[PDB]
Amino acid sequence: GSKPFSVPVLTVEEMTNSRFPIPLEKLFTGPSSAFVVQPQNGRCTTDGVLLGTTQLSPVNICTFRGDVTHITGSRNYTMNLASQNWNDYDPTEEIPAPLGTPDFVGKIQGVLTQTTRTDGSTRGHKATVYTGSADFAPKLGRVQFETDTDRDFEANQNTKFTPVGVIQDGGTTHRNEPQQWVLPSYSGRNTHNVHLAPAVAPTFPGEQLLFFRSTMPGCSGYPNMDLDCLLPQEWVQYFYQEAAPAQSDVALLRFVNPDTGRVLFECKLHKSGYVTVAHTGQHDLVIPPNGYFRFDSWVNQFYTLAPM
Amino acid sequence: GSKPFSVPVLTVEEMTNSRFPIPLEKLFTGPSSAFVVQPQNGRCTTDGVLLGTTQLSPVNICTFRGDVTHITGSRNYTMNLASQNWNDYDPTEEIPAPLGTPDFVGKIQGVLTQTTRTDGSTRGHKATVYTGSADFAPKLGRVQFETDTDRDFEANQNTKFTPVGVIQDGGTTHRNEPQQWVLPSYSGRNTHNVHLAPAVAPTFPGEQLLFFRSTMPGCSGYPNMDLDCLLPQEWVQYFYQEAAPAQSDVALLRFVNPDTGRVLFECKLHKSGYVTVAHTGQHDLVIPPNGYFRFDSWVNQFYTLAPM
Ligand SMILES: C[C@@H]1O[C@@H](O[C@H]2[C@H](O[C@H]3[C@H](O)[C@@H](O)[C@@H](O)O[C@@H]3CO)O[C@H](CO)[C@H](O)[C@@H]2O)[C@@H](O)[C@H](O)[C@@H]1O
Ligand SMILES: C[C@@H]1O[C@@H](O[C@H]2[C@H](O[C@H]3[C@H](O)[C@@H](O)[C@@H](O)O[C@@H]3CO)O[C@H](CO)[C@H](O)[C@@H]2O)[C@@H](O)[C@H](O)[C@@H]1O
Repeated sequence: GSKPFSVPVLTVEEMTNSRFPIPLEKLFTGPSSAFVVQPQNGRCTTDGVLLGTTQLSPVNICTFRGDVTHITGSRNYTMNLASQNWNDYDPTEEIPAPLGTPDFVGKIQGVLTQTTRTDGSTRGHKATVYTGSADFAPKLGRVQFETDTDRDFEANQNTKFTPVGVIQDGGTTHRNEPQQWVLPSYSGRNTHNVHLAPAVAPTFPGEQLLFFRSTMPGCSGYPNMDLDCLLPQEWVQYFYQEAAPAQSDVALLRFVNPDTGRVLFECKLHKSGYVTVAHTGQHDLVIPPNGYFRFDSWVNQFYTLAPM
Repeated sequence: GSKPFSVPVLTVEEMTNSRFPIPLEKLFTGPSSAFVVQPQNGRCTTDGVLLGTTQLSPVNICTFRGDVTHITGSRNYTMNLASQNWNDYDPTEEIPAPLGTPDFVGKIQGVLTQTTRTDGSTRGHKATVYTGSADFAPKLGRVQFETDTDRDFEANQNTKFTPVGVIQDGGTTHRNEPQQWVLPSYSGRNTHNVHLAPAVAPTFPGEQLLFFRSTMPGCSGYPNMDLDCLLPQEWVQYFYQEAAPAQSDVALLRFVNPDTGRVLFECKLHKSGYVTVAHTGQHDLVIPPNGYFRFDSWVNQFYTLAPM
């Protein structure tokens, strides 16, 4: 009679994407046989074990901290990464990359901020990191930023990157980037990623993944702003805190409409931390804004869900 | 025998400021008789009732969404606010301002992003909101942004402000701004704020508030980057979810050091949602990074704490 598992009573709009620091907006299901679904943020087992590059607070996702070195003759800077608490970076943890590192290939725009310790002077500049760059190597402790300055960043001073959104440019077709299911090479071009959370896929006939979807802000061009995570950040936080043991491989959840008292759909929360539904095709779910998920029963992986 | 109250097992560095979307860094106590401590974000009772402008996800704090109108002849734009889910803004809720509105006077810099619905084209520009401006009126649905453009924002299209940090300029003395304990006038200059969470203060002799402190990124000048919240965002989230009834006015917490098994200090978590310690003077707490808070007992308001 183990500690009862549960999911939080939070509506979709009350929750947060686990792959970029923005609120959730909607639920989406579609086929995924054409890509490999292996995000590294928003990965957590139902009994509370964090996976991949997943950490607990949503505001740290896609942030970087460290020291910057100017690439003379350009407006580009190399960041030598620190830990999130500004201590030295320890690359020996058995993780793919620092926790919270971006887990998709794209051009992420935001702001580099810096403080000079001696006098508390500060400065902030637009900056973009291309996580598909050959020199994107956060696991090695190095990432490059393109900025709007060649002079107003000091070396050897604490510097932070705050993400804002994504861009599309450099001749790509509209909405051809970011590529949210393409993992970076965390140690640089032509290196192999390590310690990854596994890829996920529906295995039961008639099932698709259920995605928790947000729209990333766009900062220039015609980017693909869709961003799907496998678990809301709040579910990561909740499972980590509760650490309730899984009694089977699959937790059956019902999505409840409090305005009618009726179930809108049911789904499988797999103990390794992803959700499936019985549907074939691309579908934007139409949900009551006060709807929420409710854990009802531990079932087997071969339970047949009610179609939705 | 009511549902047991508890606080989450999270270290300070695992948690998030509830007044700006940045991680917590440290604990600080100091005297507060010289100012009025009345923040509106990070306000929640121990039995889960949100107060002030407090909402649940840390990434929405100090964000704005809506439509923008260019002030011809300037680089300034008026934002007509929407709800966070992009629905019409409803000013009739009995709250001081939209949930997540900044609750301090200062110059907050970040980025305005916009998407044109017809073709998915996007744009992003540096922007600053002065929450002490006479025309800062989020409760009325209007705030002004200074930007780096007079042409590249369209009217009548969804626009978001993502906060990054704070600036100091315009002739202020170093670290004289932001003023984290000065509430904005949420309906504009010379209007009275409504529906506020109350001011808080130590009342017991020898006690001070305990603050959960972060350093806001600085983007220009010599800003005062200290930002103290009364509750970590995760405690707001946890109390909201657990809604455990308070059995007295004060929850006695012990801060435990897992590396020694010993208590470092104890404190009072008042049921209305703030913490006090027995200390006189300004003190940066030196804590084990894996330390955490643990609820031990409901006590009375006149319990004498062990000095720290
Ligand atoms: C889509 C626009 O993005 C920003 O301008 C960028 C600019 O976009 C141009 C497109 O490349 C092009 O197809 C054409 O139709 O006009 C667009 C500008 O109106 O592309 C350049 C690089 O070529 C830069 O990346 C610009 O930032 C934005 O500022 C515009 O308002 C549009 O949203
Ligand atoms: C402190 C600097 O902030 C940014 O530059 C700002 C500039 O700061 C100047 C101070 O005002 C002044 O006391 C003097 O000592 O030099 C500073 C520049 O080195 O002030 C202007 C307005 O007067 C703008 O706000 C600038 O952004 C930053 O870019 C600098 O690197 C310094 O951190």
